[PDB]
Order: sequence, then C-alpha cells, then structure tokens
Amino acid sequence: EFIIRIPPYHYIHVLDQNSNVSRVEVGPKTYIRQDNERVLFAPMRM
Amino acid sequence: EFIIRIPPYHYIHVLDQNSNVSRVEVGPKTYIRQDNERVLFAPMRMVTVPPRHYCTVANPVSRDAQGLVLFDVTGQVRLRHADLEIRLAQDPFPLYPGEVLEKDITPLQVVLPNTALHLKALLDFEDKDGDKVVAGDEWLFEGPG
Amino acid sequence: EFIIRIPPYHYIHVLDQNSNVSRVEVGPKTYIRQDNERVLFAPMRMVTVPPRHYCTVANPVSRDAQGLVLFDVTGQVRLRHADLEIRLAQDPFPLYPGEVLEKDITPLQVVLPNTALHLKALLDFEDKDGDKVVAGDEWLFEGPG
Amino acid sequence: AVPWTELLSLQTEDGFWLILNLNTNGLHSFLKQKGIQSLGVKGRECLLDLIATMLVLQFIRTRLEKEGIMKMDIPWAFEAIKQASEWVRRTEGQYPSICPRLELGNDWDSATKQLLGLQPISTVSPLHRVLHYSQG
Amino acid sequence: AVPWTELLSLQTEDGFWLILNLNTNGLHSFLKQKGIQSLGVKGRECLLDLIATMLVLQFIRTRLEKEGIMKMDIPWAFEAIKQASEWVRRTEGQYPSICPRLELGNDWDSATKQLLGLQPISTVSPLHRVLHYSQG
Amino acid sequence: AVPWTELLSLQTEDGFWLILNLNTNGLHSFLKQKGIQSLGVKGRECLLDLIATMLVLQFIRTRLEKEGIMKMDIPWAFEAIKQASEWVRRTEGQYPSICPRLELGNDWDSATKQLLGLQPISTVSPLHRVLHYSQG
Repeated sequence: EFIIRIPPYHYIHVLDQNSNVSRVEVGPKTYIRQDNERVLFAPMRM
Repeated sequence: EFIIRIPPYHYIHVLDQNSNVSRVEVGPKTYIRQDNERVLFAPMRMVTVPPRHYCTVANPVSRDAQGLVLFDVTGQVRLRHADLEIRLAQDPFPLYPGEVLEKDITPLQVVLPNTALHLKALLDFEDKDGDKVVAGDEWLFEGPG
Repeated sequence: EFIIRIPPYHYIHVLDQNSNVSRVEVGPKTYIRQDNERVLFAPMRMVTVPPRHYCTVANPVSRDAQGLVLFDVTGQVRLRHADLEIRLAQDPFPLYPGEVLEKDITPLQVVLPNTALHLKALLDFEDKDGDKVVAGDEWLFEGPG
Repeated sequence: AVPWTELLSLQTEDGFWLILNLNTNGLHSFLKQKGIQSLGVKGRECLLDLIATMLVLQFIRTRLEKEGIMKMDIPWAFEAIKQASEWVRRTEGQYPSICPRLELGNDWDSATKQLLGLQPISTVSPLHRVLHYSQG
Repeated sequence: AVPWTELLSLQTEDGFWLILNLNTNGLHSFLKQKGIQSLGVKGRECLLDLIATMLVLQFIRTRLEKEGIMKMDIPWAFEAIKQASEWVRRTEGQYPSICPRLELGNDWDSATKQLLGLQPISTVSPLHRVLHYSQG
Repeated sequence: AVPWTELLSLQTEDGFWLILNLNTNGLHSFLKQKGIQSLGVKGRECLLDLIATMLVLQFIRTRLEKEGIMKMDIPWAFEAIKQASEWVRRTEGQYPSICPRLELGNDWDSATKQLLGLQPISTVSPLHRVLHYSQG
C-alpha cells in the first residue's frame, strides 16, 4: 500500500488527511506516501 | 485515541512516523494528533523536586549558554549521552525523550557534628576552589553541614 | 519489508546486490530501499561509551588526516584488517560493516596508592616519551592514578 | 518465661554482652554503613560489646518493669547485673553523644527501646529495616 | 550447632588459621589476580594465614553476638582465642591499609563481613563471584 | 579423604617429591619441549624433584585451607612438612625467575595453582593441554 509506482504517462490522486486537500502526482515515477496521506485509486492513464 | 488531554503539569511523547522523531508535549492543554503521529504512553506527571532533595537523570539535555534546550536539525533533541546530571529543587521539569530517571527524589544528606565524609574523585574535574582534582584523590568533608 | 524507519541513534546495514557492497545508514531517519538492495538486520543502537570507560573494536576503519572515513572506489569502506582500536568516551559512533565489538564498555582501571602495574610491550611501538619501545620490554606504571 | 540461666551460660569473662530475638546480621550491616571501621579495630569491638550489654540491660529492665519492680545495680542474679552496670558506667564516658552520631536516638534509653522493638520508629529515621529484614 | 571441637582439631601449631563454609578455590584464584605473588613466597603464606585467622575470628564473633554476648581476647576456648588474637595483633602492623589495596573493603571488619557473606556486596566491587562461583 | 599415610609411604630419602591426580606423562613431554635437557642431567632431576615437592606442598596447603587453618613449616605430619620446606628453601635460590622462563606463571604460587587445576588458564598460555590430555 505504501509503495506507489506510477507508470510513464499516468497519474493518481492522494489525500492529505491533515488538510483534506488532494492533488495529482504524474510522471514515470515511483511515489512514496506518508501515514496521513491516502492514494485514492489505482494509477490511470493521462 | 485521537483526542489527547494533558492535565496541568503533565507530559507525553509523540512519535512522528514520517521522520522517526519524538518530542515532548507539556502543559494544561488538549492535544490533537495527526494520522502519522503516535502518542507513546498515557500522560505522566512532570517530576518535581522538593527542597533539601535531589535526583539524578541519565542522559541530560544539552542546553545553551542561557539554558534553552538545544535541538538537532531533524527535530530531535541534543542530549549528552551516558552522563548524569544532579537536579536540585525547582519547577516540575519534564523528561525529554531518551532520558531515564535513575535516582528518585532522595534527600540531601546531613553530616552531624564531629563527623565527616570520605569522598573520592571518580573522574577528573575542577572544583570551585581552583584545584585540578585528579581522579583518585581523597577528600575530607567535615562539619555539621 | 520495503519500509525502514531508523530510530534516533540507530543504524542498519544494507546490501547492494548489484555490487555485493554493504554500507551503514544512520540517523533519526526513514529509509526506503530498492529491489536489489537488502537490509541485513533490524536496527541496532549506535554503541556509546561513557566517561571513565573504553571499548576495543576489531578491524578499525581507516580514517584520513582529518578523521574522515576513507572508502574504496567500489563503495566499500577502508578497514584496517586484524587490528584493534581502543575507543574512549565520545558521541555514539556506529559500526561500519566488517567490524566486531570484542571488548564491551569496560571501565578504565584505577591503580591505588602504593601499588603498580606490570606492563609488557606486545609489539614494538614508539611511546609519547620518545623511546623506541622494542617488543618484550617490561614496565612499571606506578602511582595512585 | 525467658531463658534466665541460659544468659549466664553465655556470660563473658569481663562483664560484656536467640536469647535476645534480634536481627544480628542486619544490625552489623547497618553499623557497617555508618562508619564503625574508622574507630579502630579495638574500638569497634568495644563499642559493639557496649551496645550488646546495653541491649541485655534493657531486656532485663523490660522483664522487671512488666511486673512493676546505669542505675540498675532478684537477689540471685544481682552480681551479674552489678558487674555489667559497672562495666557500662566505665566505658560510656569515652563516647559522648554517640547515639545521635551513629543515628540510633537521643540517648541510650531512646536507642535500646527502638532497637528492642517495643517503641515506634519514624519514617525520617533509617531504623526501619532492623526489624523488617528479619521479617523477610 | 557449628563444630566447635573440630576447629580445635584443626588448630595450627603457632596460632594461625568445611568448618568455614566458603569458596576456598575461588578465593585463592581471586587473590591470585590481585598480585599476591609479588609479596614474596614467605609473605603470601603469612598474609593468607592472617586472612584465615581473621575469618575464623569473625565466625566466632558472629557465633557469639547472635546470643548477644583484636579486642576479642566461654572459658573453655578462651586460650585459643587469646593466642589467636595475639597472633593477629603482632603481624597486622606489617600491613597498613592492605584491605583497600587488595580490594576487600575499608578495614578488616568491613572485609570479613563481606567475605563471610552476611552483608551486601556492591556492583562497583569485584567481590560478587566469591559467593556465586560456589553457587555454580 | 585423601591418602595421608600413603604419601609418607612414598616419602623419599632426602625430602623431595595417583596420590596427586595429575598428568605425569603429559607434564614431562611439556617440559621436554621447553629445553630442560640443556640444564644438565643432574640439573633436570633436581628441578623435577623441586617442582614435585612444590606440587605436594600446594596440595597440602589446599587440603589445610579448605578447613581454614616456604612458610608452611597437624602435629603428626609436621616433621615431613618441615624437612620438605627446608629442602625447598635451600635449592630455590639456584633458580631465580625460573617459572616465567619455563612458562608456568609469575612465581611458584601462580604456577602450582594452575598446574594443580583449581585456577583458570588463559588462552595466551600454553598450559591448556596439561589438564585436557588427561581428558583424552
């Protein structure tokens, strides 16, 4: 759950539960979240 | 679990799980944590020291030239590892994380008339007299004090 | 397994399986490994040495003229094989890979008045006096120190 | 119904002193802490014999005053009590104010009553483990 | 109910000293480390006989003071205690401050109480394996 | 319950020395390596008799000090111990610092305690196969 690997030309949305604020994370990147944070869904194509 | 109400003259320790860094929260306050954070234990009393008493705390906090608690860049506190420090009567201080209370509240001992104390220098130091007291020296602390 | 949270004053060793090279990771930090890499063991404490105590570590790290840890070109650390080194009181150092802690925290011994130590030079050296102490020489270390 | 003749069987050659029902070990380790070694080897044996003789005299006076009847000197054991009181009154002058400095009480009447166990011991006093280490 | 006559069966020719219930082996290997060989062959036997005689005298004084009753010199064993005390008080002056330098206590009263086993031994002291190597 | 009279049955004509429970073979092959042949045929027998007499005296002193009681000179075996101590104290002056140079310890008290087997033997010392070759 903690390990997030975004394929090239994909994105996710992750929820800052300390602020109730979400944002998008794009790229051919690996993503590491925190304990408050919560990725909303499995990575979909841009 | 999320709601933390620290009574007056109490403290806790809470663990930042994003940084693996802990710290102390004091006061007559309510505390609200985050989702990463984790309060370690139920709120315990800031330990107090009456007059004519003392205690020794292993691993004391490095304080500055004015007694302000020095911190690491990473949020952690600057201890002095494997030392002791003898604390006399003062306000009910808290214990920063990584500090153990070895000696409890124990009384300052009184020496009677016509009686003295045999004292050995465990480690080299420099007394208030001006003498370089090398480790191994012996002492006569006499008096009714 | 992938998530590694090193507490304050701890360390681990992690194995680069692309190079067969290990190294130490210290700090009050969280650590994230890769797929090749493998953390060897659960995080242990950076060993600390109080005053009037010492320890001996087999195979010490070669440090430079300023005490900066010297490395190999291949990422590995420059040890000094099959030696010892006696460490006195200081900050809680970690142990680089390939180092064994033979002597624990043991106290520096005190010699009493009217008593001395019989000391033998195991290997040739050059003392602080200026004498070429050949191996096999005998010593009288007297005093109450 | 205390042993009377069995005390005189343990009477020493000069006049100094189970039959007492007291922690011996614990009292010796208590007096070891207070610095009895610094009084000389000869001195500490004289002081321990003094304290033991005062303890025997306090046990005798407690035995007598339950029936109502240095000043203590039955006719059949009057000789041993007389020579014990004369041994007490000679060597006591070597030690002025010794029961405060050894932390046992004000004087010997306050000290032997606490050490015998019939009178209370305060929390400010360190004499709480002389009757309770025998309870453990 | 300690053996009394069995001690006098083991009485030496000059006045020096199971019946003691103490680790002999372990005490000799303890004193071997501290440097007793550097006192001369003649000297180490004199010191060991001194320590054994002080141990027997402390065992006697512990036996006596449970019933309440260098200064120690029953009438039937008064002769052996007298000659043992005279043997102690002669050769003790050869060794000033020997119990600190051999790491046994402040003086002989502090040393023999710890070696006999009725008084506590601190962690800063290396005398913890003289009673526990016999427990292993 | 060691054999006492059986030792005096094996008493030599001058005062030199199973009843010992020690590897004889192994000790002789140990001393063969260290160069005892270079001391002369007459010299090596004198040295072996010296070491055997010191071993018997250490066994006697271990037997005595478990009950508490060159300086060692029971009344019934006092004559043999006296003549053995006089045989020791005469020929010991021929050999100064012989136990370090033969690799047995600091002095004879350190050597006989290790060879008897009641005291530990370090890894830096080659005396580990004198008690374990008898275990094989």
